[PDB]
Amino acid sequence: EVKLEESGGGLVQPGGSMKLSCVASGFIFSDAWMDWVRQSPERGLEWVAEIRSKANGLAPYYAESVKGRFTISRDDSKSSVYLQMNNLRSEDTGIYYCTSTLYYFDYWGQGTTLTVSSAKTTPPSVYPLAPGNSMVTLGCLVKGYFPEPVTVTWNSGSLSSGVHTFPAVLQSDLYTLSSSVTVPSSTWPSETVTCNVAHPASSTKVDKKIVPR
Amino acid sequence: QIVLTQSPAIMSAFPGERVTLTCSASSSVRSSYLCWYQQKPGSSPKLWIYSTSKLPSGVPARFSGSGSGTSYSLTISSMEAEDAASYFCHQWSSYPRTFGGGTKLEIKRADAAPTVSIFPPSSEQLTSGGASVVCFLNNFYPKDINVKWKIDGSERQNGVLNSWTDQDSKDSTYSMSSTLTLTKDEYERHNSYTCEATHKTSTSPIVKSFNR
Repeated sequence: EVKLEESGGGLVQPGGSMKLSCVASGFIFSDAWMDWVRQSPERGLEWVAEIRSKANGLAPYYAESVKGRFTISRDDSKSSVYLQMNNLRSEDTGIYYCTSTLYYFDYWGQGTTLTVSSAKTTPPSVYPLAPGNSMVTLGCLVKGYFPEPVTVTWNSGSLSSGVHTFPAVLQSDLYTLSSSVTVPSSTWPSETVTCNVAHPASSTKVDKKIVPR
Repeated sequence: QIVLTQSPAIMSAFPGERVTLTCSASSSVRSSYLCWYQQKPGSSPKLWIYSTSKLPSGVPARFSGSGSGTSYSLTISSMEAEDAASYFCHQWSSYPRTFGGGTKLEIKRADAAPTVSIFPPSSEQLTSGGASVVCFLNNFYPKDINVKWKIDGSERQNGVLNSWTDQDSKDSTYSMSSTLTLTKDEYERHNSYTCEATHKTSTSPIVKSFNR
């Protein structure tokens, strides 16, 4: 199957450097054109860079806002494409997607988040939300983290229906969100309900069990 | 650079209705290199229409595309719930490659009252020194809704942060979270806490409460 594994994201101070890596598998990497695209809340969806196949001349192209600071390169023998970034600015913050083009068909990776800020990495505080009918609602409050993102699952993903994870809001220069899950009363607290909160930038994970008050 | 304009940015459609999204280019785009991406929340954009009118595998047949020169369009012959998402047009005919601003396509459905749940500050947060009271307003329609707080009967308004989800994929409803942040002292000074939801087109509100 087609797969693009991305890495190298995280938090970096303004003026710093960072390299995004993308390992391709499941196709002839040397035949594909590789692209980097950025999606950010304030700059929408914008193409960043492109490098073409060896048979197409191996030419690189860059968006104007990154020309001179970003260098795209590819290693066919390792089926990898890289985006090296120098003199990173606040405008470069966003989710970067690695994409591969063969014929007209285009495949995108899951994307990794790059944050250019002077603020420091802060792990989140995860608090359970237990109530004080035929269905009950539980929650987890993820408060005071930086940077984006955090991922929230319930019971390692086995609890997928009735889950609402809300977008993060900015509070006191940190991020805060909540996740709610609605289950039948016959399942809790007779069986456990646990929220898995992951914050990759701080390499943190909290498995918070929702015990009744 | 070819600037792509998608107007309007938000569009709504009934189930089964024919829908058309437009993409206007500042200069001519070769039709072979005009494509459309679909993005649903929590997922990467997926190539939905390539070369103006061709569908990749997995894309339902009710989708089509057309256009030429500087004017293109994506069409859904019959709107379905799973078609509610963001749609971007995109050109790679002239570099730099450019995307449109995107269109959030939503589907209309029957009005629904929100399931409201209120949660007190947990003991773990009280140990640290803060106190956040949480209120979920889940699975309502339309998106317009108001929430208000009361502490021992007194109406509250400050220290409240709200967050909305996108339209759900199966029941086409919206959800909202309302968080009231206070100090441990202020929370300890009072006992009764109330979160109520009101839709302006209705009188009877949905009220939840607890006592410290």
